[PDB]
Order: sequence, then structure tokens, then C-alpha cells
Amino acid sequence: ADAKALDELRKPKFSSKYLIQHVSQKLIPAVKEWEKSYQPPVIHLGRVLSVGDGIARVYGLKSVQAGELVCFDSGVKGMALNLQADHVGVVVFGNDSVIHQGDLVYRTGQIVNVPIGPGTLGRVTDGLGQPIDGKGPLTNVRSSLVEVKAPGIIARQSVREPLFTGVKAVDA
Amino acid sequence: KALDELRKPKFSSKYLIQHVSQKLIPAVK
Amino acid sequence: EWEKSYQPPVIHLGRVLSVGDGIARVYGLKSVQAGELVCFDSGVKGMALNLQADHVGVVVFGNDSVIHQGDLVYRTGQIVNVPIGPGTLGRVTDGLGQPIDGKGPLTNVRSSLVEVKAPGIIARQSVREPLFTGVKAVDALVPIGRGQRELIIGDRQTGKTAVAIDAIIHQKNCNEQVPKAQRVYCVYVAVGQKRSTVAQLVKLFTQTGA
Amino acid sequence: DLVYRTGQIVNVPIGPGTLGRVTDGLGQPIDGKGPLTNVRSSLVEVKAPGIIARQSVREPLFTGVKAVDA
Amino acid sequence: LKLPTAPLQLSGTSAQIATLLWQVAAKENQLDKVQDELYQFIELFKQHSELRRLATDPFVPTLVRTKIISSVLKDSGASEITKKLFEALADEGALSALLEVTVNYEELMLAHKKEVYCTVITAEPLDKLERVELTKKAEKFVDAGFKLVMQEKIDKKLLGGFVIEFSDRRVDMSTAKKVEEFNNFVNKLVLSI
Amino acid sequence: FAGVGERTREGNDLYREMIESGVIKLGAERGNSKCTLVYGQMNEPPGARARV
Amino acid sequence: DAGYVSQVIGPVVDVRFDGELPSILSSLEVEGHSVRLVLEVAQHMGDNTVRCIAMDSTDGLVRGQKVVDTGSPIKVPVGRGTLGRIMNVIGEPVDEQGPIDAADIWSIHREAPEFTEQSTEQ
Amino acid sequence: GELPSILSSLEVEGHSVRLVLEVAQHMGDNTVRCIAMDSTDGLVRGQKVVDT
Ligand SMILES: Nc1ncnc2c1ncn2[C@@H]1O[C@H](COP(=O)(O)OP(=O)(O)OP(=O)(O)O)[C@@H](O)[C@H]1O
Ligand SMILES: [Mg+2]
Repeated sequence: ADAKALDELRKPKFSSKYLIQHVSQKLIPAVKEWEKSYQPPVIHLGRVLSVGDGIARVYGLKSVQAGELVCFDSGVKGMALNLQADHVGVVVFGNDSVIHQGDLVYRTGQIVNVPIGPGTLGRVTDGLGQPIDGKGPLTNVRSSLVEVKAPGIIARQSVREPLFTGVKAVDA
Repeated sequence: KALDELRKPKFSSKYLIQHVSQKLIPAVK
Repeated sequence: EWEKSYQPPVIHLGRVLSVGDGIARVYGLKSVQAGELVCFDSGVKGMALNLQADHVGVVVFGNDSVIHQGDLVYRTGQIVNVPIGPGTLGRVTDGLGQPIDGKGPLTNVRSSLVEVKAPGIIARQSVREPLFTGVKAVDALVPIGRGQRELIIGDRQTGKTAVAIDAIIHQKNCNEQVPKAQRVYCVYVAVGQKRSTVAQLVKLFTQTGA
Repeated sequence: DLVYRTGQIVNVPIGPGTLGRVTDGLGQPIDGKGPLTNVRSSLVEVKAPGIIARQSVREPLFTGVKAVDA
Repeated sequence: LKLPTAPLQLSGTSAQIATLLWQVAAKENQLDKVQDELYQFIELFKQHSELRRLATDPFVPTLVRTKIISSVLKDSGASEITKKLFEALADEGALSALLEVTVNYEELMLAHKKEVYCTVITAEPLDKLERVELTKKAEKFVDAGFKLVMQEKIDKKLLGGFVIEFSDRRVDMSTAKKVEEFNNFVNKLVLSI
Repeated sequence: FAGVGERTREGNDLYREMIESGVIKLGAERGNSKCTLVYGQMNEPPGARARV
Repeated sequence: DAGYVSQVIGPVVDVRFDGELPSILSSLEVEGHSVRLVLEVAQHMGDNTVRCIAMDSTDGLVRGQKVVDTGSPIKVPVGRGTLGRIMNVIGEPVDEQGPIDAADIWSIHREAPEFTEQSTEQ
Repeated sequence: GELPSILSSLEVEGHSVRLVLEVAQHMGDNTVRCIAMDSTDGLVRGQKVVDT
């Protein structure tokens, strides 16, 4: 049961060929009889194995990063959180009722980011960066990651300036 | 390298040996 | 007499499947006993603790960072035993009977198993003769007999070790004025203590004479 | 072991033959007075009657206890 | 319902399948007829990326997989045990268990010839009277009439003798271990005597 | 000093307060320092705080 | 030679090697990553896979990223060159003052001092 | 053939009452996981279920 004879099986030891030349010319006419039931194979895209309660288990997606924004074919975004050996566990940025088994998942290339800048000053935003106040999209703004590491020891200095709160119990 | 995908099997149906034994004992003539 | 009756014994092997956190899952070791010492390739000992249908779960007597996947595990054929006898007196041993005091190997000892069955009903006798701890609260109010199990229970830093060490030192003091038969020989087991704490105790025991 | 299905959801004998009989939790009698005779089987898991099927409680069930019935 | 006893007991869910396969192949006297079929299907998974797709891709339905496996083996000159096994493994997507059913079937088969694979470490290249006397002592470390498939190997850090590595047990009858157990024997008597 | 999983602000406070008090010196007189700082503070992942 | 990333769940990375697995507590470097990511081998998973803990964030890791073995645990600079310096968990200078010029880099993993070399004075 | 959406309602054919299922999860292997609006006592594992 150990891996040494299991690697010895990679060397051919068949000693007879009365099935190999029979079914190799019988395989491809059998597979072509079911090619409308086959879904096309997937390597760098993704395909939903299982979806439920806001989690999609995605087959494929070979070159996704951990914590990376993905986008399902129904438009709803995702986030590749735990990259397991046979599937990717994707949390769904929205309602997961528009995701089916066999839906294509697209890797977006970006770790999750929000629009930052002076254009956000005054807007009502959702948790992902889209404005929800009904005043159009975000202008004069740029995209920045949400997983910036905090500034270290040499970057900081001592806290001196007050920033009063106006509550005299607090400020006293 | 083509058989690296099959070097450990992963399946459902914990009672797999029952479904194999309900097919193999009628293969005996 | 040794060479005329000498066959080299067949030693059953075992392959480490997985190792981590001081636990080695070992394939094989097909005839191993539960609680039996095994030996690894790196010289570190083990104990076959739970025997499963596919592997053996082995607890590692030491640091498991020297064990790898595929390392050979030899069984020793014997349950875990320690050297017992009068040569263990005066000696600082570790949890497996091996000395750690730097005073050479253990002379005048013999091996015996660590897990012996407790003596039964007819093996017992009524506990009548006293064991004096030298602590007058214990000797007056909460007295001890020879053959008794007395729990020293309390919070931290309240004097449990002080009562135990006073009992040992008083057994040394009583051992000088009694004959050979009614002499008490003490064993102190230090489970999970700091290693500098148990050098203070051997300093105090070599200073008092205990 | 061989497990046979009975073809029926879990049922107990109901009817006027159950009166006077001691029973276990499955329907078979344990008082030693033979099987249940004037009886028929019905399901133990019945949905309760709905809203139209009920009416307000009008009639008194006297416990016979003075502290209860007062 | 009376099945012949397997030569050795084995593990679960991929070794008991091979145990059952051996048990129903020994009833039809059909062991070496299905062993090469196992190897042939291993070569078939080596050949086509569309036949090992049935073992690894989880998006093919079990109907499509069973209909490929059944309509590819239309008696195929082959044993009916192999055909009733692979449509059973195709009904669960357990076709990846073939490459370990073959390992456990190899173990049962080379246990069926009482043959025993081992390697022998010696200090010197053997003579052909030294070899046939080594098998006279190596056979007593097997508790059956198993005629072994002994190979040879040389490492002269042994001081003469032999070390039989049976792939699950070692017998170190080398002199270099005897002179170490000699030294460990006389170093403990002089501490007591 | 081993700052194991603490605030980075007080690590900067200790570093500054030992720059002024002369425990840590900078530049060419670095060898006249008497303190080595090793820092594994709260923003680090749990592997970097377990081994610092 | 090297291994590849098999599984990333949080701060725990499973690295698969094809022969010659690293020891437990060994240090592994991940190349192709933006920052220097050091993984320390926590345990052997069993099918030629090790399970590791990361010294920095695992955001960005790809299943199949090349992981090279150092053959040793996490080694850090020690000596007079570290006086007046701020170090990382893996011995990098984070005070932004040059490199750390200390000789004889030591492993962070060793066993405890044994029983005979214990001082008793107070 | 083809899987219903999540929250889509199904109906089981041949039950003693009108048994409406509501799809809660896609479990993979062409299987949905539903939540019945009535009792499931009397359901057999071959019963035809119509996607609404
Ligand atoms: N009878 C006593 N008179 C004076 N001091 C005492 C007495 N007993 C104990 N102490 C002091 O109390 C302290 C704790 O004692 P001890 O170690 O025996 O308690 P402990 O419960 O074993 O502590 P820990 O749980 O930390 O091991 C010691 O420093 C000792 O000096
Ligand atoms: Mg104590």
C-alpha cells in the first residue's frame, strides 16, 4: 500500500495487450456519443462544485492567489479564502442564489481592493467600495488594497496632538 | 507523470465494498 | 555460555507515515504490544500507545524533529521498564530511570516494568503504624499511616512542596534512630517542574543529608 | 441480519379494544391478557388539527381536586 | 456463498476490494487472467487523457461514466469479473482506487506463490556455495514453505555475515553486530561481577 | 527586549526612550549600545508572534 | 530539489515535496512572492507533504508556487552586531539602518540546558 | 438533466399531501439539498420531483 510499488506501477508490466488495442479504438467513438453531456474541462478558469450558504467550492482555478477577488459568471464577486488541494473555497460577496453547480468562475487578477481618495469624502458606501447613496459612481478616486500591513516602529512617532471629541466626560 | 492524479483515491460512499460485492459475486458463473 | 546459545533476533520494522507534535503514525510493526517501547532511526525512543488497523500511534520520548517520513521504527519487544533497586538511592533520574545527575551509570539495579498491577485484597493489611511527617499540624490533626494515600491539595504557593520536603527530611531524621526494618526510603517525583527548581531540591537534600 | 420493511409508517392499534389494557410504547400489550382484539392501526405521527378544525373551549373537565377545580 | 480464504489480511476500502477481487477470481481459477487486466487498465489510464478523465473529473455524471465504461467493454475478450468490477467502480467515481487495488492484488498474488521479496546485505560478493547456504538459514525466518525471491547487495562495513531485510522485518546476523552485542554483553557482567 | 505580540506604538516608545537615555546609540557609535530589540508585535501573523 | 505549495488555509501552508522532505522546525523560503515569506515546518502530513506556519502573510500564495528548503531552522544574526538594532522574527533589520553585521548566525531552535549545568546561588 | 436555483421551489409527485421542497444548497454530483415545507414521512428514495 506504500508508495514504492505504487511508483513501480508507473513502469508498464501488462505482459498482454488484448484489451489495450481493443478499447483504444473503442474509447473515442464512445466518448463522442456523450459529448453534449460533457462540460468543457477547466484549468485556469473555475467551475462551481458546490454552492450553499454563501460558500462556493470551486474546481479548477489553478493560479489563484489566497485572498484574491474572483468573479462568477453571473456577475457576483467572490474571494478565494482557503485554497485546498482539489478545490478553492470562495466566499460570495452577495446573495449566492445566482450561483449554480457548473457555473464558470473567473479569476480577476486582483487581491480585494476598495476605491480610496478624496472622492469618497461625502459618499455612503457598501463594504466593498460601491456607493449606495444613489449619487452615481465614485469619481476622483483610486483603488487600494484592503490588506495593507500596519506601519512599523520606525514609521511611527509618539502621540501628542489631542483630537478632542466634544464630550467633556471623555475629554476630561 | 500521467498517473500522479490517481495515486490516492478520494470518494464518497463509505460502504463502497458493499456495492462492489453486489456486482462481483454475480460475476462468478 | 552466551555464544553457544545466540541467535540474532528478528526485529520487526516500521515506516513512519506522518510525524508531528511528538506523535509518529507508523505503518507496519505488525506484532507490537500496546505500551511497548519502540526505537526510531534517530535513536529516540517511543511507545506504541494506540494500535490501529492501518498504523500505530507512537508517542515520542523526546523531540520529534529528528524523525522524518519514511524513517525506520524498530520494536524492542519489551514493555517500558525502569531500573529499580538500592542503586537508585541518591540518584537524580529522569522520567525513564536514566540518570541526569552526572554521576555515571546506575550500578546495583535491576529492570522492572513501570505499570504493575496493584496488589489485591488479600495482599493488603490494615494500616496501623504511623508515618511521621515532622509537621505537627499533619502529625497531630491529619495523621498518616504507613501504606496511606494522602492528597496534598491546595492553590499555588501555599506550601505543598514544603510539607512534602519536610516529610522527606523527617524520614531522614527518623531513619537514624530506628533499626533496619522500620526505615522509610523516600522517592520524590517531579512532574513538569522547572529544571532549576529540582537542582535546588537536590542541593537541599545533599545539604540536609536526606 | 435481514431487515424486512412492513410497508407502513409507524403505527399503533387504536380503538375500543385498547381500553383496560397496559401497553408498551409500540402498541403491544404487556398486561398478559392476549392481543388487542377490537382495534385497528393508525399512525403515531399525525399532523395536529388546523385552525378551522378547532373551536373555543367551552365545557369543563373536572379534576376532582379542590385546589385545581376552584 | 462459500469463498476461498485470502492468503493475508489487509487494510480497508481499497485493500478489501482487492481481497474480494482475489476471492472471486480464485473461485473461477482466474487470478492471472485479471492481474494482467489490472495492469492493462493502468496502461490505458497512462495512454488516454479521456479515460483518466473519468477517474479525476468530478463534473462528468455517473450515468455518463457508467455508460462509457460499459459500452467500451463489450466483452472485450476479457474476464467478466473485470467488467463487473469496473462498472462497479464507475458507479461511484472510484476508478482512482484501481491503482491501489492493483498494489494489494500484487501483494495477494505474490503471497499466493509463497514467494517473498527481500534484499540481502553482505560484506563480500557471494560464492555460489555461500549463497545456497544463506538460503538454508534464511528459510527458517519464514514460517511457511515460501521460496523467496532473494536478491543481493554489498556493504563491507559489515564484518562478514548477512542482513536479511524482509521489507517488514530485519534479521541482522552480521558479525559486526555480533561483536557489538559481544561488547555490550561483557560490559554489563563486569559491572555486576 | 523581546516584544512578543504587543502594541507597535509602545515598541516605538521604548525605542525612542532608549535612543534618548543612551541605551541604544546610532551611527558610528552603535557598538556602545547595550540593548538588542526583537519585535513580533500585534500586526504580525500568528506564526511570527509564536517564534519571536 | 524544491517543493511546491499544495494548500493554503489561513496562516498555515501545506507544502508538497517529491522526495527528501525537510525536517520538522526547518525553514522554507517561498520565491515568487512579493515580500520574503518564510515557512517553518510544523509537521509531516504523510503523503510527501509538510504542514507549515508562515512568518508573514499568506495572501498571494498560489497552489504550485516554488518553495525551496534551507536545510536548517530559522537562523538570525546574534552577537555584538545586533546591539542597538531592531530585528524581526527571522532576523531582518526593521530599524532601517543598514544590514546587521553580526557573525555566526544561530538557529532559533535548540533544546534546553541540561540538569548538571544549573546554578543554585541566590 | 439540469439543477434548480437556490431558493427555487420543487414539488414531489405522489405524496399524501402537497410536499413543496425549497432548494437550499447545491451539494455537487448533480444533487440539490432541499428543505421540505411539509412532513417527509412517506418519502421513498426514487420519488419523482418536479422543478417549478
Ligand atoms: N512552613 C512555612 N514557613 C515559612 N514559609 C513557608 C512555609 N511553607 C512554605 N513556605 C514558603 O512558601 C513558598 C511556597 O512554598 P511551596 O513551593 O512549598 O508551595 P507550592 O504550592 O509547592 O508552590 P508552587 O505551586 O509554586 O510549586 C516558598 O517560597 C516557601 O519559602
Ligand atoms: Mg511545588
